[PDB]
Amino acid sequence: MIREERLLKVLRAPHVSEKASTAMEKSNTIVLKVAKDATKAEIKAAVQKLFEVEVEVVNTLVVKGKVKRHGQRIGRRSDWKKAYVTLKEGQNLD
Amino acid sequence: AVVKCKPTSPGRRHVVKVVNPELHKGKPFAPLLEKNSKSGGRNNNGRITTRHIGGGHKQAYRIVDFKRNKDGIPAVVERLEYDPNRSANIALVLYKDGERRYILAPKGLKAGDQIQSGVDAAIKPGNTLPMRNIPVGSTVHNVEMKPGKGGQLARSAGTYVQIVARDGAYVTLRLRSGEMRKVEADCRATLGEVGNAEHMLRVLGKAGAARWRGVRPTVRGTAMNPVDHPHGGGEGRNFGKHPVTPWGVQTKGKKTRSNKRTDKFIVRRRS
Amino acid sequence: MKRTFQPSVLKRNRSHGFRARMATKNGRQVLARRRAKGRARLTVSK
RNA sequence: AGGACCGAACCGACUAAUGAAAAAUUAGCGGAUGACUUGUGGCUGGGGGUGAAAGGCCAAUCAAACCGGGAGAUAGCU
RNA sequence: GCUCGCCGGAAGACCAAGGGUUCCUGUCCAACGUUAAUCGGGGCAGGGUGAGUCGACCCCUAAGGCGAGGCCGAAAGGCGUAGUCGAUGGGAAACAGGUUAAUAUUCCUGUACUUGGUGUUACUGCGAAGGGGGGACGGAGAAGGCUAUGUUGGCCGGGCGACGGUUGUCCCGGUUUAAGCGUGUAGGCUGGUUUUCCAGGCAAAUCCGGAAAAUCAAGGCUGAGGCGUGAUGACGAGGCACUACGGUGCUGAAGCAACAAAUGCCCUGCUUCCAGGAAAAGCCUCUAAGCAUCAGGUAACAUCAAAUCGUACCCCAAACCGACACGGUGGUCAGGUAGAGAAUACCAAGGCGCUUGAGAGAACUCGGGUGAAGGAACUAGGCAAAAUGGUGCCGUAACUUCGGGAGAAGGCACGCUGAUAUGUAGGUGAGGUCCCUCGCGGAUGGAGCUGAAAUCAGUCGAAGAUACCAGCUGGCUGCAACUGUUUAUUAAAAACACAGCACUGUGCAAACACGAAAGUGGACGUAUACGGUGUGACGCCUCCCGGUGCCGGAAGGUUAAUU
Repeated sequence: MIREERLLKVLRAPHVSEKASTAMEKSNTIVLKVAKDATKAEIKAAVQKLFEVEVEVVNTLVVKGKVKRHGQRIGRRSDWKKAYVTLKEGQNLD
Repeated sequence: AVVKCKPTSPGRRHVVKVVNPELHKGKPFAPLLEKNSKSGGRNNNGRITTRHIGGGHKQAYRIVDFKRNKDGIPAVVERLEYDPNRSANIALVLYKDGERRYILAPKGLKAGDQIQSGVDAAIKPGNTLPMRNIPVGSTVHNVEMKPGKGGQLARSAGTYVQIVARDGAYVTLRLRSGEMRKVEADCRATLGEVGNAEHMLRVLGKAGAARWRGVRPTVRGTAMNPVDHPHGGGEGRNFGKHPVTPWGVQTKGKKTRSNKRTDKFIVRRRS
Repeated sequence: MKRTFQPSVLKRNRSHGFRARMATKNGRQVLARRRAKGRARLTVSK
């Protein structure tokens, strides 16, 4: 049982990319940016409540931040957690 | 028996094996085993405290019974076994009550021989009893110095002690060194000589053998530079000084016993 | 030719890392000194 | 069987000629089941360690490591 | 794109360590790249790392670390008990195919497995900080059984030749398929089952150990591979539709047999040797306190569960350690022909041509090739080159510690073809036939397959161990017995070490060593042991105690604090 408030905080965004699109189309799997602390179960819960859609399974991974250079000064982008969430057969997501 | 090995290579030429067939060809009694890791002759500070120790073969520790307290229960000798931890051979015995122990194998002992500890026990080889009960003139081994402690004198492959006298609460032992020593007469002792008496006839026959026995090589002080040893330095081979340890103390002759607490027990020093 | 530095992360950490430094008084002192100096990377710790 | 033999890997470094290289090259050379070799981790600390002993080795530094301090040592010398 | 060349026990493929975006795409060429650069590991932007079963975490411990109390220490702190950490070791579980520009045992497809809860019905002794078993272990050697893998034939598809021949004993390609589940084999280990008692296993034990007694000779454990299923599937040479020339979608034959065969597996086995070969948990089992008709245990079945972190890419290197796009770096994989071979040569798969080129064809330098006659005259020195170089057989001195010396030396044979023998000796081994406690069984049988070595006869060349590969040999002699070790980076030796020898200390709270100490090493050793010193295999051997040391003595002389 995850708290409503917690759930709302978990899910950061949808991730747009070719791969993501492919996943959505073929495998019925949505690619989300989620909180770095968000566990799989929590993510699933969030998905179910907040998008109103049955979840088969969630795979997560941590994306490491790229090191960049703004002019002369070096600086690193933040790490962030990506989640492939596979929706059950016949579940169409808006 | 001793066996001079045929010189099919140098390093085998001068080898003499001591091959006893009556030893157990097999894995030892595992309950009585325990771990025994190597020091490298280095103490808790991590410094080398005794030179020339290092390496050699992994060895288990056989838990030998030197206290020898199963009084009245007769044991029977199951087998003789190789112990890597000592010059003697050990013997796995089986008490009538079902317990097993390792003991130093004495001279005549073999599989099937019955042995017994206690005041009542028969004065025969391998039997153990207090030195007040043991007849004067007898050869004993595995001799306790303090009653109850465990055998400390005469444990090595072909050693034994003579009980020369029993004067009241003490008995006088003629130790293998030639030292005559008073010992409390209630101290325990095992009848006969300890076993593996042709141990001294073995000759390693190569450098490697020594190494296998965990003995690193020994450099001569005279081969060193003066900063290292008192004997060091000299152009060519010089040695114009009285022999001494690496720490400058005389080596040829200078006595080093300082124990004034046990001077009373020493009847006569060895010669 | 086998050069002197042959990196190993665990070894580095155990040797020089924060916790090691903390463990002893001299280590602590070193840390303090570093802090005083204004070091950004107080220890080898990543 | 063997600190046995011939010989690749592997470990070494006797001869030779020759910066890519703050010790290498190519051609040969020694050991190659052992007192062998190697990975990972551990321990020994500076008049201290370790040393099959050459004053060798202890982070390209060693008849006393490196870093900071006494310290602007002292310099009848340049 | 087509040729050419190089690596191929790597200059290929996959990891660890280390790095940390170098990966992929688009875009830009100032700088960086030893030249140019449209290219890049460079700049900028975007994308990319998907796990119950791989690894970490986790449970367990080794060396070692920390260490409540504690012992010790001016202070700081040292050592260490209980404990708790610490992998490089032990501990549950996944395979095949398909897919991305870039991930995959992680996605998808198929087919699996694991150990937890929870609930069940069925049963009914459960229970640990304790007991026992197990885990649990060395070197070498030898086979035998296997597979990986390869070769040939069969089969299936395609081919009929740019130049003489090529419808055949011809040519090219393919002929692949897992874990799991079932079977429990080659083979290895052990005698089982029941009963009774017992000073043992810190207490108890129905467990282990020990005694008896009965009865049956098969009982159990282990075990590669094969076979079956998994699989009416998947993959499949290439054909066929579309084409953003990148590829996408459909489709799909055969898919067998024999022989050879590992250094891999059975094997943590067996045999043997002495130098005598981790630990703890998981796992099995036994009970105690306990609880007692409850919990807990095992039984299947249902359901839920398996979080977290790593996953790109380089990894013998242009990405790690070397200031560089410059030598070092642990593991795994190991095709063909020749060969003893992981050597060597040429090749496969795959990967590269080393980020300045173009000419010229002087001296001189480097790295190679050949050389008349002579053959060490060179030189400090045959330094360097040259030479020797294989298998089999014959043959082989002094001296010797009887092992050696010895590959001593020195010689002969060596290709191809045919025959012996349309392929032998051997190896393997199908049908058939017989037996049978029935199976992965035993006999007999020899088809097919594979296949040396030799002899005889012929034959070609200047030359048959034809290339690469691959000892130079002998004689006298110093030193060190020997194998070893050593000055990282001018010294590898006659130096150090060595087995052996001798002296000497040391009676165990050992001498000695590291420690203001506690303590630790010596050693869980005990004089056949340990320390120190010298000598240095083996053989034959090996006067002086005045000096300096050490050992013993203590009559006298001298002699401190103290008084």
